[PDB]
Amino acid sequence: NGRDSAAQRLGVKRYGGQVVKAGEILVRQRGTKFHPGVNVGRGGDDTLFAKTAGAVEFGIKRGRKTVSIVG
Amino acid sequence: LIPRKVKHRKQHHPRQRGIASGGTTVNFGDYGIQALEHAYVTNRQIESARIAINRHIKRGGKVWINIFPDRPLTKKPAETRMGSGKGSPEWWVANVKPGRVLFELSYPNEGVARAALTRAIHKLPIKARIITRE
Amino acid sequence: AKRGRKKRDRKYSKANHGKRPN
Amino acid sequence: SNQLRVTVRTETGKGASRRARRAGKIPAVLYGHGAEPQHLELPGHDYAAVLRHSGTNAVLTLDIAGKEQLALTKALHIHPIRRTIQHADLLVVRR
Amino acid sequence: SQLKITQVRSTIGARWKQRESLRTLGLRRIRHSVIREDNAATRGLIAVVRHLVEVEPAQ
RNA sequence: UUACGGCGGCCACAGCGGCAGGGAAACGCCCGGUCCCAUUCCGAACCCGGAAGCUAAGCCUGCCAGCGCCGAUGAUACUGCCCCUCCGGGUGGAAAAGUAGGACACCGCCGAACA
RNA sequence: CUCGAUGUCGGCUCGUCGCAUCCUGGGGCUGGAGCAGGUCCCAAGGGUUGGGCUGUUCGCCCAUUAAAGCGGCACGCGAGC
RNA sequence: UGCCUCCUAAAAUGUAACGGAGGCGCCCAAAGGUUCCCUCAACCUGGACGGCAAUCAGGUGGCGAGUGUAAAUGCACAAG
RNA sequence: CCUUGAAAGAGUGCGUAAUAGCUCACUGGUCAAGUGAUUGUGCGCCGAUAAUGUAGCGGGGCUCAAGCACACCGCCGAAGC
RNA sequence: GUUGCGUGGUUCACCGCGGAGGUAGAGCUACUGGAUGGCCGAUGGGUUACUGACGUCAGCCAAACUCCGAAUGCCGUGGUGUAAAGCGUGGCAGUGAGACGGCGGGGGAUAAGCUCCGUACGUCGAAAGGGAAACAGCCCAGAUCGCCGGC
Ligand SMILES: [Mg+2]
Ligand SMILES: [Mg+2]
Ligand SMILES: [Mg+2]
Ligand SMILES: [Mg+2]
Ligand SMILES: [Mg+2]
Ligand SMILES: [Mg+2]
Ligand SMILES: [Mg+2]
Ligand SMILES: [Mg+2]
Ligand SMILES: [Mg+2]
Ligand SMILES: [Mg+2]
Ligand SMILES: [Mg+2]
Ligand SMILES: [Mg+2]
Ligand SMILES: [Mg+2]
Ligand SMILES: [Mg+2]
Ligand SMILES: [Mg+2]
Ligand SMILES: [Mg+2]
Ligand SMILES: [Mg+2]
Ligand SMILES: [Mg+2]
Ligand SMILES: [Mg+2]
Ligand SMILES: [Mg+2]
Ligand SMILES: [Mg+2]
Ligand SMILES: [Mg+2]
Ligand SMILES: [Mg+2]
Ligand SMILES: [Mg+2]
Ligand SMILES: [Mg+2]
Ligand SMILES: [Mg+2]
Ligand SMILES: [Mg+2]
Ligand SMILES: [Mg+2]
Ligand SMILES: [Mg+2]
Ligand SMILES: [Mg+2]
Ligand SMILES: [Mg+2]
Ligand SMILES: [Mg+2]
Ligand SMILES: [Mg+2]
Ligand SMILES: [Mg+2]
Ligand SMILES: [Mg+2]
Ligand SMILES: [Mg+2]
Ligand SMILES: [Mg+2]
Ligand SMILES: [Mg+2]
Ligand SMILES: [Mg+2]
Ligand SMILES: [Mg+2]
Ligand SMILES: [Mg+2]
Ligand SMILES: [Mg+2]
Ligand SMILES: [Mg+2]
Ligand SMILES: [Mg+2]
Ligand SMILES: [Mg+2]
Ligand SMILES: [Mg+2]
Ligand SMILES: [Mg+2]
Ligand SMILES: [Mg+2]
Ligand SMILES: [Mg+2]
Ligand SMILES: [Mg+2]
Ligand SMILES: [Mg+2]
Repeated sequence: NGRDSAAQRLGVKRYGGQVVKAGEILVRQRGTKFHPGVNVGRGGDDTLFAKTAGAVEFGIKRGRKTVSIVG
Repeated sequence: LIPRKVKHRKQHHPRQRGIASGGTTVNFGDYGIQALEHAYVTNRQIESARIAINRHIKRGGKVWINIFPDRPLTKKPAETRMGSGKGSPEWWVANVKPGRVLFELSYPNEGVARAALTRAIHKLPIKARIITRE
Repeated sequence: AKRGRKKRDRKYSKANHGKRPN
Repeated sequence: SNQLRVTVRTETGKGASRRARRAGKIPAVLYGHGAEPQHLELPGHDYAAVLRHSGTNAVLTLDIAGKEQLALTKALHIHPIRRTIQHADLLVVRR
Repeated sequence: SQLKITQVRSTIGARWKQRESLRTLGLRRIRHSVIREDNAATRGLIAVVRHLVEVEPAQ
């Protein structure tokens, strides 16, 4: 015993209603715990960045929790 | 009374707080023993109480044990300094909260049943009373 | 044994409000 | 048969329930076919005696402070330690 | 609808939110008094510091 | 506007299942593999030319709490902050489970017969 | 706590205290006939040996005795040996 | 003794122990890119070898299979 | 298991090795007002038990409370105001 | 921490609004495991009184179980309040052995005046004064100086 790995600082970075700039990282995660919505890319490691300036919006898309940007 | 298998040999001690929310009434027999204090009842204590009830009734009746000691407790070797790895399991213990019914009994004679239940209670490390099925 | 017991028991007082150092 | 003197609960909640139980009453609710619940207060000793004498399914011809309407006990909440009644679930019955 | 708030207990040993709520209410020391308009925010502050103050409806 | 064919919204209170009724246009079932296209073999599928027959199925309409789903109020668990020596209490939040109940979906656009 | 020092076993000498009593004193019960016991209760006034072996404490043994008690005091006591 | 995953860790992040469990010092020229198509495991019934379990057929089955490799988070809309 | 049925055991407890004896479970009338069981509780009793000297209220003393619970009325009290 | 120069309410508190959660609890025929008593009976046993699988009927358990799921805490935003908040950039630091107490945990025997973490938790450290007999860390309360004033 005794081994461990570094804490990866995962989780939501910007919450609902926050004003963000284009390219802002919104959610660091493993896999698609959240799913990209309108104006939201994914990133090579499920990073859920913002493709446009606007406000964050969490929603539901038939089972999947989604994060979207409204302009 | 020992489990056939456990997924985690070394576990944290069960938390001793609150009142039991499940198994608070007699369900199998018509007489029971209800706990009034928290404790870690061991398989040795359970066996002692069961043998006491059985060897007082000596015939007839049914006894149910609605608790199982499936939580392990560890102990380090006797002569060792502090903190060189967690100790190996030594005891098997059941987490008992107040209101939990420990034993269930049915017998034609109320007096003999009550005497046997009292004999059982005096072997346990708790204050326990005798409750009926109304 | 008795020393520790008697020293610990006197935190039960109106003035200390049930707590005391050590 | 089993007459009960109940009153409408003026206040409901944790503190109100504790105060009523200390004063010696039993909080309860009344629902059923009318699709409308009411909060009533049941005196403890007499209701318990009725339950002991006439069983759980005993028809309770309890009357509201101003009105009369018999009902039935749906469920009771019993403290594991005190083995007394904390709450009662009364269901209206259309005879 | 004004409330009169008087500081009764001390700030020593109080927690951060309680000290800051007392400062926001404007009470400096024990037996000091202020007059405040009664509304949701004022009642929230009074709720946070209820044990350190006594409140009576003075006009 | 009636009731049909699509496209969507929503993703079970909408699902699964059972019971009945329909083939105007349509949607399908269906006839063959000559042409495009295809089978890790098969025109089964896909694709191609059609309407000999039909609602038996899909599909649509209505009725079913059956399985499944939603679900109070009250009470309790738990809990922030105070009181308090623990016991417990005040004050503010408040479940899960269970019960009463709900429910065999709802909403928008286009097209055909009818309007 | 003590590292700009608190001397560590056993023995000798001198003690003092507790009682969870070894003898002597007073009792209950007894699977106590008597003599002797067992067990339990009260009781700390006094008393509680000399040697062999071992650095020893401890322990075994010899000969007695009414008896050869158990512990605390820096495992009492080296500015006393 | 460096790196990765979980619990401890107290519903943001972070959080110790000579605390409790495991992995890595690679692999793949396709196991990469793109286009198109498909749905598994298990169970039931029937069928030479063939039997509990080989391939075949028909039902039931919404994820209980699978993912190159530990675990976690994901993926049936498939990332299979 | 039944039976003279006043009432009632091939036995309730010491007790004979056995047979006996011993009381009791039950009834008749004598007397005449309450008698038992059990539950939750407030405050109390035991269990209780080390070594310099009372030494587990800080002391004197306290139940004629100066102890405990509830309600109420004054006052004292800091370098706080 | 202090101080110079910039900025000026951006800090913090309460109220409202928009958000993510998987702890407490609870539940488990919602999974992975453990587990009590019946019914049925899979296999094994010499026609089976012996093991009694799977389901099912009731009752249960779990830091590395979750169909669920708080209270708090956290992010943003609009108001209200509040002098000695906050932010940037320079000069000069000290500190990097902490202690006890409350609550939540690990190690330990759920012992330690034991040890290791968390806690816009407190006090001491660096805090005098009153209370607790005495009594760093407990309760009350933060000493500018004087008074033979009061609460
Ligand atoms: Mg990690
Ligand atoms: Mg990559
Ligand atoms: Mg439970
Ligand atoms: Mg006991
Ligand atoms: Mg037609
Ligand atoms: Mg064909
Ligand atoms: Mg058809
Ligand atoms: Mg048809
Ligand atoms: Mg509710
Ligand atoms: Mg529910
Ligand atoms: Mg349905
Ligand atoms: Mg030294
Ligand atoms: Mg030196
Ligand atoms: Mg010196
Ligand atoms: Mg001596
Ligand atoms: Mg004595
Ligand atoms: Mg003799
Ligand atoms: Mg004697
Ligand atoms: Mg003596
Ligand atoms: Mg004398
Ligand atoms: Mg010495
Ligand atoms: Mg010398
Ligand atoms: Mg000396
Ligand atoms: Mg010496
Ligand atoms: Mg000296
Ligand atoms: Mg964590
Ligand atoms: Mg976390
Ligand atoms: Mg390794
Ligand atoms: Mg690939
Ligand atoms: Mg390819
Ligand atoms: Mg693939
Ligand atoms: Mg004493
Ligand atoms: Mg002053
Ligand atoms: Mg929330
Ligand atoms: Mg978790
Ligand atoms: Mg739990
Ligand atoms: Mg389960
Ligand atoms: Mg959990
Ligand atoms: Mg947290
Ligand atoms: Mg600076
Ligand atoms: Mg260092
Ligand atoms: Mg350090
Ligand atoms: Mg702790
Ligand atoms: Mg600890
Ligand atoms: Mg320490
Ligand atoms: Mg702490
Ligand atoms: Mg210092
Ligand atoms: Mg001080
Ligand atoms: Mg300070
Ligand atoms: Mg002081
Ligand atoms: Mg005064």
